[PDB]
Amino acid sequence: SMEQVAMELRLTELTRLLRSVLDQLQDKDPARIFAQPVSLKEVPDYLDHIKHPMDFATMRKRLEAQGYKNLHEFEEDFDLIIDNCMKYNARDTVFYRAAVRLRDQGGVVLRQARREVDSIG
Repeated sequence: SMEQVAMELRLTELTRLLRSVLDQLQDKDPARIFAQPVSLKEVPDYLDHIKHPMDFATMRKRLEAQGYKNLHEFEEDFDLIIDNCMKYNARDTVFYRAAVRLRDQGGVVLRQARREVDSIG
């Protein structure tokens, strides 16, 4: 149906805008602390602590399969990256501090993305 097409075009356009959001969030992580999954070979206990691991590579796979239906879904995954790191790592660590900075800087970006998603539809 043409209706099914039109819905697909909207998903595609949301995917475009989410890719640009994702690029801009990832630039706020020049250290690449959140670029890849935590390795279960190097933190064998990770899954006893963290139930839903997340990282920018995993978000990017989902994005390219058009797996985010709305901005809320995408934000949930971004928040997992931050929130998981702030639980596993202590306050005095380069990891926790990197998550706080990514959260603060990412807030700015997400605030305008929400306006753009509402604005364009």
